[PDB]
Amino acid sequence: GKVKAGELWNKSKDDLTKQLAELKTELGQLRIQKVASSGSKLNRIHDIRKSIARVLTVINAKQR
Amino acid sequence: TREYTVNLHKRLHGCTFKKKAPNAIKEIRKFAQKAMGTNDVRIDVKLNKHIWSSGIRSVPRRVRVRIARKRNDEEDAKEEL
Amino acid sequence: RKITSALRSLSNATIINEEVLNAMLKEVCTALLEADVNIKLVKQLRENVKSAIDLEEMASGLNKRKMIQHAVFKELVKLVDPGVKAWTPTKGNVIMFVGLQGSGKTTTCSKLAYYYQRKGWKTCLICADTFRAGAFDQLKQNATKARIPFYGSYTEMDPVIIASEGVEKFKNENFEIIIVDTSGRHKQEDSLFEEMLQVANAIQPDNIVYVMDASIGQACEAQAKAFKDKVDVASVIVTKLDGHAKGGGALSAVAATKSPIIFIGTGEHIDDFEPFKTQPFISKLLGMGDIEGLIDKVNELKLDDNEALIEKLKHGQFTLRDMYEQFQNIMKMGPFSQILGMIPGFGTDFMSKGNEQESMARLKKLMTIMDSMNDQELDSTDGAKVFSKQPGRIQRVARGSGVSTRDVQELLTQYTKFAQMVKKMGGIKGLFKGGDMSKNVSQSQMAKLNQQMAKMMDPRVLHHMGGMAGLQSMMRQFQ
Amino acid sequence: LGFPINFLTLYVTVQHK
Amino acid sequence: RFICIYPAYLNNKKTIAEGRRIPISKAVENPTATEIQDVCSAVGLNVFLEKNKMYSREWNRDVQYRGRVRVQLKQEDGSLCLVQFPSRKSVMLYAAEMIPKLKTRTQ
Amino acid sequence: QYQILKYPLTTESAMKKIEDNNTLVFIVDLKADKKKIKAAVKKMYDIQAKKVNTLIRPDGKKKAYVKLTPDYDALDVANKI
RNA sequence: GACACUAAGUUCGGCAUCAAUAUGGUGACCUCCCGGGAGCGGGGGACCACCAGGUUGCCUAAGGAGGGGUGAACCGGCCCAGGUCGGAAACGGAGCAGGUCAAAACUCCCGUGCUGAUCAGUAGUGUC
RNA sequence: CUGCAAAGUACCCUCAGAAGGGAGGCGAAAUAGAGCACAGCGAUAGUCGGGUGAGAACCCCGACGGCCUAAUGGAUAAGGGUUCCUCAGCACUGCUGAUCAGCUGAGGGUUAGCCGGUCCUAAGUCAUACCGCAACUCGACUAUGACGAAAUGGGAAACGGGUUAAUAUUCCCGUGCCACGGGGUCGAUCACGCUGGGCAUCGCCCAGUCGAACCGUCCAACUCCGUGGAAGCCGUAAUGGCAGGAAGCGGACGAACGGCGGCAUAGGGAAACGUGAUUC
Repeated sequence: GKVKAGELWNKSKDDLTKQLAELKTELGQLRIQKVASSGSKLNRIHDIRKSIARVLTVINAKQR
Repeated sequence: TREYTVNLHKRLHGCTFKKKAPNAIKEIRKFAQKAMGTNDVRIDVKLNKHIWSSGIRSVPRRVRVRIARKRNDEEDAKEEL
Repeated sequence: RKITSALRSLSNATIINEEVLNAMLKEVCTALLEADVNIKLVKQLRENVKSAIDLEEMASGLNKRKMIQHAVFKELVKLVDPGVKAWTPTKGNVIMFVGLQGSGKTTTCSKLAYYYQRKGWKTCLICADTFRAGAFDQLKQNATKARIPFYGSYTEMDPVIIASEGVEKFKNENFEIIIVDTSGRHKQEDSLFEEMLQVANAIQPDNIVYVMDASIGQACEAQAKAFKDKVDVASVIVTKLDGHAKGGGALSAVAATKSPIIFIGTGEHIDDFEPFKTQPFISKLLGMGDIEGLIDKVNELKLDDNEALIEKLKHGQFTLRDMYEQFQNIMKMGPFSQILGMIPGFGTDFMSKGNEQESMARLKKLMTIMDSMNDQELDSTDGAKVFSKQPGRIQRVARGSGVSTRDVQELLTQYTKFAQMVKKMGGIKGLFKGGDMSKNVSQSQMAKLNQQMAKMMDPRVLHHMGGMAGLQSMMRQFQ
Repeated sequence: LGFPINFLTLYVTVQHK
Repeated sequence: RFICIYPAYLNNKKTIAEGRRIPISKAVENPTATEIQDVCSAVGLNVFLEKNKMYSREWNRDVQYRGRVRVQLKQEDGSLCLVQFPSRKSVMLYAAEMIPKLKTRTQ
Repeated sequence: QYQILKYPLTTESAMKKIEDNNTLVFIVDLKADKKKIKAAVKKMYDIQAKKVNTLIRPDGKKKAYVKLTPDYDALDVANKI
């Protein structure tokens, strides 16, 4: 959602990795509250996973 | 509150012998219920032990029981003497 | 206020951050002054803030974003005060209340008198604000309201005369806490500041409290310094905190005097003195200042409960209608909001986010309706049922309370829903039991069984836990 | 207990105009 | 300066102490401030209806039971507005008599 | 691609293990096993893992009891999350 | 000596206890006025109930204007918080809860009339 | 086949009850309101008070009375598979009842270098090759490889204490360790002492008196060496042994899940926190 496919292709090989490690962190912190209160906002912890999938898919298509 | 001699135990012979003790316990309850209209039938353990003294089959022919009435509603509390 | 939203604004994803910060910083920073605008200060805060960062990290096992806060919050206290205590009293205490015109001195004196009288002290209020003629009557009236005697030390020809009469009155009436309310004066008024110094040398006061308005601006620094250098002043009272001023003046005063901020003036009521210190502002400032509140929950609940002071009434014996008692708590639970009411609804409520007191005025009107009911209806296992079988009774209650027939049925419906969480299990009956044999006494019971040996702080903690009418639900869920 | 009881009490007063 | 006319005044179901001002023989079932105004305005009397006012001796709070009616007797100079209406009693009575005729009641 | 660690397991028992034996409990992936859990844990929380013990469930996940070195010690690592 | 009869003593029970009047009250209800912008202020008649102590009927075997109680969700009277209503206000009104009571009602205990039974066996008289 | 539309039933009475029922409300229609025009057995077992509860013969507490002793006790294999623990329940299940449950619902719970798997090989099995067969998912031999033991085959290494509602040689504390006929303990009994319990005219009756793995050390039997020199002696429960050298004496090798010391001013216990012996 908030992160589209065009925008991912727009980003450099290095920016995908940086964006990747960023999403992982958001995810990890969501899972944390994850085990001891859930603030949230279920739609995102799910989006974080798909976002990460897209980035990895693109990294593969582009050759990194 | 008065002292009373429960026969009705004699009646317990009309039931076979291996079960006389439970029949006994019932007779005492009914005796004290009756005579003694105003008398609920809590049987202190002492009475139970008395009847079961020589086992289920060998109940005595008589027991002396001390019993107490409170007056309002009809209870009774009863023990061995 | 709408920066206090930057708070949750802001808590969300953790996919972004430092920027999130500095903005928020600036953002917060904006909604204030900011640095260099009214003073000068802020640079300092917004500095110290930074300072920390490049010298720290959130102890592991805890999301940074949060931490940031403890620090933010933390610097915020730091900028408008940080507090713990309270004053240490001795056999005999004589204190002065001093400060700028209109800061809240006279009211604070009365508040202090009530606060300590409750602690068992002999207070004597001294109205020595002669310039304002109406001023002596003012403290005289407050004295009557709190039942603290008032000396109108209006022989100002020598401080010496004031000392003489104060000494005589304190001795004859066994007073052990003398509170001298002085007239407001500018920190630069040489004649009046000199008079204050003179009065101090003659009266031999222990404590000199600078009463500072929470809305005070950049000049708080110079004001605190001037009073401190000329009259030795130790300790401060921060008033009008029930307003929405950020209260940065507290940090300014603390920074230049190094004297702790003993008390907080919240409302205009005689008992609205407390104590909280920088913690509540910290909380303030955050969305938890309906967490922090539930200090107010506890702190002011032990109030319940002791020796039945509550006038038997309160939640106690009134506690039978529990329903009457629940209405008092909702009365004191109005009163006024510790935290957001989870409430279980939304349906127009039409914002219905808050009014106090208006919330407490509502409970009082319901109480006036139950004042028209009789013992049978009040102590009935199901009071709503008594009116279903005898609808004539509804008409009478409405007549006596100046309310309509519908208003009484409404109260009855509300009581029904109340008795049901209260019922939520088991309802009314198990809560009343526990409730009539326990509640306070049924935390008291517990209070008496699991106090003993606890100091006063410990007993208030325990009283808050009780409080709980589901802590038993917590404990059983725990298991 | 204090939460619902107090919150229902609260939610009721607001809703009933 | 107009005068006050509460339905209790014209209610044959009320006792003296309950607010009745005219003999039961002339009083009326349950006059409503509205009806009172409707018959007064229709005689040439200057009058306005105070819909929400409530009579102090009126325990009930319903509608049919509340409201107040105001009629001008004299004129700023002093002359009565309608010769046939000196006192207040005069109006009360005139009303008590005309209401049981209102179509809405003969219905 | 699946991640090794899922989330901390917080329970009464997990607390005693943290406080008194100094370990951390996680939910995760089982097939992480056990080495992978040890490495993943280290790199995420910057610590030294001394041992890992693993159990399938039932939950449909896997639980790993990860014991840390004494200087790492564990109450603290868990407090920051 | 032993019995009787009248007077009479003790005790626990039973049944039963008017009528019509004056004066002063309290309450309720009705009916006329004056004043007033409301809540009302002011004044005259009538009826009913009850109370205080006061008569008398020509009244019954007795019948005292005795002493408590309760007062009911409201549905007797007073005082009425709060709230309510009228009022700009001052105030005033209706009035629940609460309190209360010479005077709604309902009830006990007194006394007073007969009256079973009980106990005493004294006072007199009479008999054998 | 809910209904055009959730308008999917507010409020009140009843009930242990968010159940159900009554009344009522919605809609053209609710008969459109939710899968919607019981003794028999070598085990005869309870009784009296009390607790909880709307309700108690059978759920819990106490007392009294009993049942089981190679098992109705303790630990486990297979097999079952969450039946385990907690909380809330009772429409189902329970040979009656149930507030109870192995039932219904929701949560929670199984932690290892030194326990076991895993490794080895057993009867034997499979795979590939070869060959056969019309052919194969078929078939015997021969090769090679692999498989084949969780109480119960072989086998590097752990003990003691503490802790949870539920695990524990795994977690925690402390300490240890590995790899890269005869001998005799428990138990049982006897004797006497100490701790505390029971009974009460006797002086007796009961329970306890503890403490590992491991580390170190010690030995019997068997075998053997030296010495010695038996021509009838040595020895056993019994058979037996000897000049191809018997006994005796002195040695070498050499056992326990055993003794002894440590492990322990570890752990455990309310306390005492033993000592010898017999049968083993």
